[PDB]
Amino acid sequence: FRTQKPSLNTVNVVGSSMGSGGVFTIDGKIKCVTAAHVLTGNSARVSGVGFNQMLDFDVKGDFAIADCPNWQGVAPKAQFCEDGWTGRAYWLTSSGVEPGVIGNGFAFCFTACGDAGSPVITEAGELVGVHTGGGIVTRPSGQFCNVKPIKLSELSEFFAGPKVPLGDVKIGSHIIKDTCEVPSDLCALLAA
Repeated sequence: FRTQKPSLNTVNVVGSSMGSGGVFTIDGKIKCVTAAHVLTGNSARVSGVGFNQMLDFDVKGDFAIADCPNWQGVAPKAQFCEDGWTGRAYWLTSSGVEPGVIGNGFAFCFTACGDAGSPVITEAGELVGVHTGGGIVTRPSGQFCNVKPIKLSELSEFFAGPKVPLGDVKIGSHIIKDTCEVPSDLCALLAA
């Protein structure tokens, strides 16, 4: 459940501890987002492809955002996702992009969520928050939702493809197996 390569806008973030982050163009400005607890006060060394620099961050709860105008790399356009948004989401971790879903008052990732500071973005490219603390997603307001197990039938709601028997596919403990029929794309993802 992880791409081979991290996205080009994924960064390492090192302050008082070890984290990662992401770079986006938000209201016309290039910003870096990460987890506030990894900073040395509000400062960290941020590094990625073609970039290595100290940044100072605006902190709200465990959410942190910095202007980074010297960033010359990939900085996809993003706005914060709409309040109440639910759907498929993506964790941008230092070792690759990992799928999951955001539902009402919870998140679920198919794998571990990366370092603290991993951006969580929606299927339309909007920023949900960053992974902190298996774990929590902290939104730009500093409020959070916990990563929780999910019923297999609920997870199905986020996937397409005709219903197929789940058959012998093994599913981890963070999926509550309450059905044995699932949309084909979810079956295929789980079996990969």
